[PDB]
Amino acid sequence: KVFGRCELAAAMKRHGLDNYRGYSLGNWVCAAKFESNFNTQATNRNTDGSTDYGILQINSRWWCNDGRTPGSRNLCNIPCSALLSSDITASVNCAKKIVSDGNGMNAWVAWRNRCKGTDVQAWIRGCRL
Repeated sequence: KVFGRCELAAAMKRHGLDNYRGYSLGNWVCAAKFESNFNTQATNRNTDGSTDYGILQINSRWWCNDGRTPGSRNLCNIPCSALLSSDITASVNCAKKIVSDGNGMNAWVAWRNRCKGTDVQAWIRGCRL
């Protein structure tokens, strides 16, 4: 599923991401834009053999099981396929664990490089929340 901007903002809010660990909704929408272009089915293979999955490009090295990342963990206790669903519940739950892990949203490289310190409220402007 490819979400629209305001449609994703609403879905994230419903699932309790707005202001989670102090990050406003705009940060989450911004990170989703540049990680996946709002596509729940997005996947990307890394040079180390791990794969990033879903709307927030959650990585198999630590967070989910895909059966093909040797020596990896599955700290969200889910198959990586669950992160590709049209329903974003699994991705949001895992993102909450990730952002609590110590480095905040810096865990998302695209957020650090393209969202951090910018006018992220622009991403929720005009949206009926």
